[PDB]
Amino acid sequence: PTLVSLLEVIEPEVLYAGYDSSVPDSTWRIMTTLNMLGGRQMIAAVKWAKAIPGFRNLHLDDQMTLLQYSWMSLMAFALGWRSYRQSSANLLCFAPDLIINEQRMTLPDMYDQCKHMLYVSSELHRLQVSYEEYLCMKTLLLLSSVPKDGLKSQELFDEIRMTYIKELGKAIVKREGNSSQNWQRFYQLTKLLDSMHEVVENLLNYCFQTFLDKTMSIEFPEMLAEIITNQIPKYSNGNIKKLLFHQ
Amino acid sequence: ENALLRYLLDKDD
Ligand SMILES: C[C@H](NC(=O)C(F)(F)F)[C@H](Oc1ccc2c(cnn2-c2ccc(F)cc2)c1)c1ccccc1
Repeated sequence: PTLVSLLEVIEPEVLYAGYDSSVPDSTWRIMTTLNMLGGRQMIAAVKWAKAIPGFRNLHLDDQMTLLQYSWMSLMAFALGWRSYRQSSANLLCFAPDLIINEQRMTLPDMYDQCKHMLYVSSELHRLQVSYEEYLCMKTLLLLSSVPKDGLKSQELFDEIRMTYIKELGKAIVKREGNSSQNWQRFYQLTKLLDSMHEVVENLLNYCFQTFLDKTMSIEFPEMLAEIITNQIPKYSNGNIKKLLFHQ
Repeated sequence: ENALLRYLLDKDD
C-alpha cells in the first residue's frame, strides 16, 4: 500500500452543522454553530492524525504540540479543499447544511474572517491542486510549526516531515509535466504552504479576541476552548517556530 | 492542562 493511499483512506467524514434554516441568519448564530462544528472537526482531526504513518511514533507531548499549533491550519486547508471541490464560486462549504454564500458574507463582521478562508479555496482553484497533492500538503500542515526549542522527538519528526515532502514531490510528478514545470509546481505549492502561516495568523487574531471577550457571548466547545487556552500563552511567549520552505 | 486532547490521543479509537 502506497503512502499517499494511507493518507487518502483516513480522510475524515463530512460533518453536518445541525443548522436550522427555518430561523433567519445572523453572524452570532452562524459563528456559534461554526465553533460548535469546529470542535467536532478537531476531535475528528485527532483520530485522523493518529492514523498518519509515523505520527504515533513521536513522543505523546509532540503529538499534542503539533495538533495544538496546526489546528486552524488543518481546518482552513480542509475547508478550502471542500469549498474548491463543491462550488468553484465565492462559497465556503463548512457543512452541507451550512454554506457561507454571498448573502451570508454581507452579515456584519462575517467577511473579515471568511475572506482568509476564501483566499485558501481561491489559491487551490488558481493552482488546480490535485487530490494527492492536497493530501500531502495537509499532512505537511500538521508538521508546519514546532516549539522554539524543538520537539522531544525532533530527529524522528525531521525524518517524517522529509518523507511527506518527498510524497508531495511524487504527487506533483504525476501531473506528467517536464523537469522545469515540476520544479515550478513544487515552488508554487510550498509557497501556498508557507502562506498558510499568515492565513492562520489573521484567523487567530480575530478568533483569540472573540474567545477572550466574554461580553460578545460567542461560545466555543471544550475542544476549541482547550486549544485556544493552550495556544494564547505560547504566542505571547514567542514559543513557536514556523517552518518555511522559502525565505 | 489539555485534558481532552491528551484523552483523545491516549484512548483506543
Ligand atoms: C474557531 C473559529 N471561530 C472563529 O474564528 C470566531 F469567528 F468564532 F472567532 C471557526 O473555525 C472553523 C474553521 C473551520 C471549520 C469550522 C467548522 N467546521 N469547519 C470546517 C468545515 C469543513 C472542513 F473541511 C474543515 C473545517 C470552524 C470559524 C468560524 C467562522 C469563520 C471562520 C472560522
